[PDB]
Amino acid sequence: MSLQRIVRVSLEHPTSAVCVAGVETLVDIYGSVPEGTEMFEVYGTPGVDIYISPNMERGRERADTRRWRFDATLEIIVVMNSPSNDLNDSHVQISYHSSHEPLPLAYAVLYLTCVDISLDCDLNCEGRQDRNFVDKRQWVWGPSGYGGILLVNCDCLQDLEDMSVMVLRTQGPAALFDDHKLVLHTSSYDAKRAQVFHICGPEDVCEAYRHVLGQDKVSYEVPRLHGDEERFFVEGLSFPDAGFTGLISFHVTLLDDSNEDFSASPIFTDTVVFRVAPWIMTPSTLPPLEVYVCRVRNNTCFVDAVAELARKAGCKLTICRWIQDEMELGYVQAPHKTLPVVFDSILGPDFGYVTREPRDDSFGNLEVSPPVVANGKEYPLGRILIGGNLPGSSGRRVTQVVRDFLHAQKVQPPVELFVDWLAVGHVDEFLSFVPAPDGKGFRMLLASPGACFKLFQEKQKCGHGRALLFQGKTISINQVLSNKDLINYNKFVQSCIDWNREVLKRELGLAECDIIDIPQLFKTERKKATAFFPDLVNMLVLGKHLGIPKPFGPIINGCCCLEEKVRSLLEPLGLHCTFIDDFTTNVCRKPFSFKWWNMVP
Amino acid sequence: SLQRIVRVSLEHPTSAVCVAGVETLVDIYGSVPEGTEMFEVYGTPGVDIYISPNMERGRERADTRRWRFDATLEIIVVMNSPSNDLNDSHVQISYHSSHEPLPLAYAVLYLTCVDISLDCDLNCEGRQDRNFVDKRQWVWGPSGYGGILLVNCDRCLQDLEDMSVMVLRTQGPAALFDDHKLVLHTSSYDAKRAQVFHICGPEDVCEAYRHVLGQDKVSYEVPRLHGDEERFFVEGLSFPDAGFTGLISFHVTLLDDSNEDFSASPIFTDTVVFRVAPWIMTPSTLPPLEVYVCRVRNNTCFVDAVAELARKAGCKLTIIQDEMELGYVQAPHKTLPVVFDSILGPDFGYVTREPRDFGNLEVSPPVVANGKEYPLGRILIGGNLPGSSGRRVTQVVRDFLHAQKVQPPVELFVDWLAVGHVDEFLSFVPAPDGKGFRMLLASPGACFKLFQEKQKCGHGRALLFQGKTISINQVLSNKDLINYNKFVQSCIDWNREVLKRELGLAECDIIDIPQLFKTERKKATAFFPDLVNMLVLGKHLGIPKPFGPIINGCCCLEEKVRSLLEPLGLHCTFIDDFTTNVCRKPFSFKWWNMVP
Repeated sequence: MSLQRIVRVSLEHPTSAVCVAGVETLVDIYGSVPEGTEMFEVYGTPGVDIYISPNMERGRERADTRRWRFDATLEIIVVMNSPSNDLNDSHVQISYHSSHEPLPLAYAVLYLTCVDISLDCDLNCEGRQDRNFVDKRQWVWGPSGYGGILLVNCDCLQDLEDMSVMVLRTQGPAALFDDHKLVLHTSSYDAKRAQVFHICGPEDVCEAYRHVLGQDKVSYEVPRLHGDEERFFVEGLSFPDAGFTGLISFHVTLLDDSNEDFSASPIFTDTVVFRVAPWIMTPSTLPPLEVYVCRVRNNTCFVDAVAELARKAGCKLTICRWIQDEMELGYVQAPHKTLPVVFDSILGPDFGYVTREPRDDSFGNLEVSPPVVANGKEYPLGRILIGGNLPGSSGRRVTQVVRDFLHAQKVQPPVELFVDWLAVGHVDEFLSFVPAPDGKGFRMLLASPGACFKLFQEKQKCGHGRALLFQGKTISINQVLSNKDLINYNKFVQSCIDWNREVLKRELGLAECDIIDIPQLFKTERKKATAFFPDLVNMLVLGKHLGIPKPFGPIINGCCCLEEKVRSLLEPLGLHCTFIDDFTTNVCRKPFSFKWWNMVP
Repeated sequence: SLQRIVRVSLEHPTSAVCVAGVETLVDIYGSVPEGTEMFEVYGTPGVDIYISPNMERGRERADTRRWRFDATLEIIVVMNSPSNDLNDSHVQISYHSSHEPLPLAYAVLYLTCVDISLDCDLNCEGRQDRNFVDKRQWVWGPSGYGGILLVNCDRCLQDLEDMSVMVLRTQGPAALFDDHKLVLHTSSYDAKRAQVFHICGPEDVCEAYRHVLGQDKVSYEVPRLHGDEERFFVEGLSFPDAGFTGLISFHVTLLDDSNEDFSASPIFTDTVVFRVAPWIMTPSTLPPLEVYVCRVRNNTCFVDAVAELARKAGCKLTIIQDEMELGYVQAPHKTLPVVFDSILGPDFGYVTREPRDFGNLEVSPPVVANGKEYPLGRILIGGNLPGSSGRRVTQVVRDFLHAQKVQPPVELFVDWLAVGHVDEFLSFVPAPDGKGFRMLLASPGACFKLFQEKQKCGHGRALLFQGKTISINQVLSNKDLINYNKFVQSCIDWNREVLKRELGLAECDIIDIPQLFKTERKKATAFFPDLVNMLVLGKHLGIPKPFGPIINGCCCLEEKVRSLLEPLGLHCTFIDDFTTNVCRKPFSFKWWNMVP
């Protein structure tokens, strides 16, 4: 649209120039006009649209139908929308006229060769930005955005189904391209984070893709081995980190090098912009696909129970140093493919890998919230939850490189949580998310010593104060309620959880009606918190199915009081509760229906 | 919006610390009494108690009525004033039944109020009325706010005039602070790019400023050595680069560590956010302050002429321009000129970047283009052709300039030149009408036209280089010279179109200065002294004297450039350089008001 190029003509000899199919050319004179010039005419061959326009005013007016009065502020604009078949097969002639001489005072001839040069990719502009207004040099976020998407499989076999396509259309006379260079280039910065293979030869061969744009390879002269269309495959090599915005740009430049005694000069430049697909976490509220477990010779009942739960949930089960402590499952998305990526600090053919080593703990310190709205901002991919450490602590629970990575994804702005009060220190010990039909589409389950205190008091006042826990050393409800140290420590734990409750309500925009307090007691090991009875909140969420650790609570009228309380709290929301014996894992999930490129961060 | 939950027990009194601003939700830990139907809430003077449904907003006073018991009701406690002694305030929740006259049970919460606030200069004079300022955010634009942090050196006698102040107000009972920690902290990332010195003792002493937040020092327990106010001085250590957004954050955290058998727990956190002041270039259209020259045993007339020009322009003269640029960093309390390299230090900062293995850099006056507004102008970088082996501008410098983010740069085509500087063909002069300036471009076509006009007027035999000499006719009839200058004109036309597009310039904003060229080694050098490569001191212009044709006793090229530049109020002086850097005043526009 806005591209225009100046080409000057000489009265003493013809000029010859190359023009691009889209770009319009300003045709001015190099030197004085004839002596008594008062008027001028412009003529052109079929296919060269000529227009007159004041240089101050917008709007074009046709030129080849009238003799115009000479004005220095008038611009002649030439457009060739169609490429040329032979060099200089079109021309323009400016004739200068006086009111006295019948014949023209002087001719100025400009022969033109039209070439069509275009570098394009998959811009992902279905219904987001009305095309023909897409600045190819930009990548725009939001539902009104556009731009190329680039995936990253690992941070030379047949694995190009994840690479992005890049088409270089160069339609023009062949002879022109033994005089003019076509340089595909990229910055030294972008070269270290992505590579480009040009296909040269049969498409079926695996080594026909030549490594043309690499780590030190920042420029490459493109040979037109396939006529007027060359194909490149772009492979992303780095995820966005603290020092990488995620944008990768490639340019094509046409270089006039015809003048042997002069220097080469640019004629045209086209650009495509790829953004690296961020790594997105999957909350518990998403549908599962494959559960991954690691078992031993004695853990043969937990696996049977989790397999039964996966069967009832439609999910599939696979068996396999921990898959839930040193390993996280997320996904990268692109219009043509969604690839699950593992983050580490084997499990599938369609699986990518990413890792960051510290520059100098466990991944239970990382969770993710369902989509929320808070502080006016909308988080349609949810927010990451990072259990940090208290200011001034010696040990660090999450390395700085992982924090930088998660913040550089920026599609799930993280929230720090207080977990130093726990023995292990995982957020799943006190926090969970389950699907709910009404409300915000889910419920946030928080461990609550206060809820268990209230329930035990209610059961004691109902005469069942002597019911025993750990029935299937046992302890009664009365002995727990009368243990002053236990109750006071659980009040402290309740306040610790209240801090996180307020933080989560503020940052996730949650209301009290969105929270459910699961009764859960704790004890001290060692000056930190561990579960008194098996942690009910640290459950497994497979859609509407819940694998809840069996608490072995008091037995009243032949039913576990804690199991029945958790049923009373969770079943009216459509979930089916299963209590798994773990006293005697990771889930891969489906991507969000919301596309991350539609988000405006 | 901050709120903190504190639970009370029916069997024993609870005790808590509350922050002056924050409101506390007071709930019960455990069941309510047996036949509870109503409740009352009472508090000491200075403890505002409110009742509110947990689903609905809006508070209602609490200590004037007996309410019906509802689990969804929240009791909110506010203590806007600090306490003098521990637990000098208290709240009492009494539970009532319609049968027992006396309350069923009391729940007592003793409260001690402390006031903790970490503040800096938020720069919110008339942009945001400070009641909506999120201290955890730094917002660009004319409706923005946030702390500014300057950088004096990017590679302790009296250099605290450039550091930013940071006040920690901690007003409360002294005993409280032998049980609770005050931790001032920052990330390991930000710690490597800024430092913080706590002042402890007399202001006149040089070693009273203790290095408390450093490169590996990411946390520091603050002693209340001055009562209820501690002072810290923050010094920025790094400019924004490709891997640094320029934001530095410091937090204060109150840690309850009273429970010996339990773990420490957070109570309150406050934050201040500093942004590093970007490095801003100064275009030729800004008023000069001090010209800097480097001389030799010869060239004593050029220096005298430059001194006369500086004198007539009000500027000062002191005794380069390559591998060295002069810009400025700005903050509401100080503007410091910073030199970027690849005499002394009176109010002068320093920055350098070594490659990972400056005539090529200029800057435009403020412009508007493509809908965007560039009130600090745009940087102009003469780059290299894509297929060229050598690089004229290193990648680290490009990353630095793009990270400054306040003058988005524009690449220019300069490989056709022998040296390759943008000032060889490009200049900016102030103009009264139109926009704030005119863009001077070297034009072989203009000189061709002028020589043709002078030849048709009979003066075709006037000789250049008179005061080796060549006539107008010999130049016009030199076919190789004219063709090469046409090529040079097209090379400059490429840059003209790029500049018009990226700077939003019109043809009426451009002036073509007649300038011929010749070939040194396949590249371009000035035929006669380059007229466009001039010195701009306000309305005064030091133009390299062209030894062109003399017609009627006056140089036709000098008179042509006068005809072109004097009707704009400029005064032209032609200095003999055939036989420098300028420090300028900052933009009136403040960079923090820009929205990039």
